[PDB]
Amino acid sequence: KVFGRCELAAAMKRHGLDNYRGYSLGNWVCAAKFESNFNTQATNRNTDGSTDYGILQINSRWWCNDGRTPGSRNLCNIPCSALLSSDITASVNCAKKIVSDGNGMNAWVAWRNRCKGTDVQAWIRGCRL
Repeated sequence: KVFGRCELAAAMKRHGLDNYRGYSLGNWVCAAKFESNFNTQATNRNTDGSTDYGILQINSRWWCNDGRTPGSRNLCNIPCSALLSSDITASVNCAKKIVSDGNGMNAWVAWRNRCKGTDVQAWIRGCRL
């Protein structure tokens, strides 16, 4: 499923991401836009044997089990396939653990390269939240 910008914003706000760990909603919407372009089915295979899954491109090496990643840990305790559903609940809850893992939102490279330090409030424009 592909979310509309405000549709995703609402969903994220609903799952408690607005200001979570001090990160405004805009930050999360911006991260999702550049990590997967709002597509829940998005997947990107990495050259290290791991794969990023879902709307927030969560990595299989440490956060979810996809059964084909060497020396992988399953800290979020879920199959990576759950991160590819139309329901972002799984991704949000796992994301909540990642952002608290000691690097802030720097854990998401796309957020770091395209959202960090910008006016992320624009990503919430036109939204009736």
